[PDB]
Amino acid sequence: NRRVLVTGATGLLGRAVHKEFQQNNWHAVGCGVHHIIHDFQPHVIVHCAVDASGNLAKEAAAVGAFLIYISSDYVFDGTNPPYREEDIPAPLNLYGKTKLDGEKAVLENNLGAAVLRIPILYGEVEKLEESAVTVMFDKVQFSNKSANMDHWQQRFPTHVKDVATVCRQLAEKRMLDPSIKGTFHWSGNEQMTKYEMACAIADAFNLPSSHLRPITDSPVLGAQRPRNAQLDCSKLETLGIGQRTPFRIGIKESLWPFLI
Ligand SMILES: [Cl-]
Repeated sequence: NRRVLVTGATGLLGRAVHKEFQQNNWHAVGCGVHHIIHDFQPHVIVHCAVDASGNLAKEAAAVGAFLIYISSDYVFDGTNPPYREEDIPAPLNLYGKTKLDGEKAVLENNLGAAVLRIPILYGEVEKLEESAVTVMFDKVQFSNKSANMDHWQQRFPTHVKDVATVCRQLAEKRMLDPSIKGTFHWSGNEQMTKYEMACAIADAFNLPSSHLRPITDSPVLGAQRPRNAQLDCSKLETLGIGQRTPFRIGIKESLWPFLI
């Protein structure tokens, strides 16, 4: 009788996490929440999102639940990759600052909580817009118009199923190890720009890619972005935790229903 509560269970990552636990002998309940936490008494809470997060950390502490707060590589300035969990964060934008404030809010209100920083995600989306990787597909698929692709920012596309497996593995290790707490990193091992991802998508579905224009210049509009906020995963790898899907396989599985 192992119980897990997955917040944001309707989202891309939430659905993968909920299903990973459920298919591996866990009684999984998903939220699309203080009453649910008392009635279910979950052993583990996987939070997919600051005042609410900090309040959820208190609720988790009160029932003795292992809380996993999902965070981002955007907490780092991406000037000196790779980034260890012991490295000092320096968020360049509001997204990174909110995630870092979220982490602090959780770790300050729950001493046994874990933070899992992950990079750009993709998976079996219901809508192309659900992922910043999958939203590109129609620009790749249709060659009638030239399409500018970022070839400046270094990313590590990670399958939500990899993040889901790591969440379950971290939760299962914690069950027999109370030292499992603090900050953790998980990421795919393939360094790719949006242009390199578009190229990999084109090749996976045997599509023409000559209409794709790589933009190698630094951004000139919008919020400041980390060039290479690569996460090092030695911490989890030493613990025997991890799963990594090759992008060319993971993106084929994910985008197959949207091929026109
Ligand atoms: Cl923006």
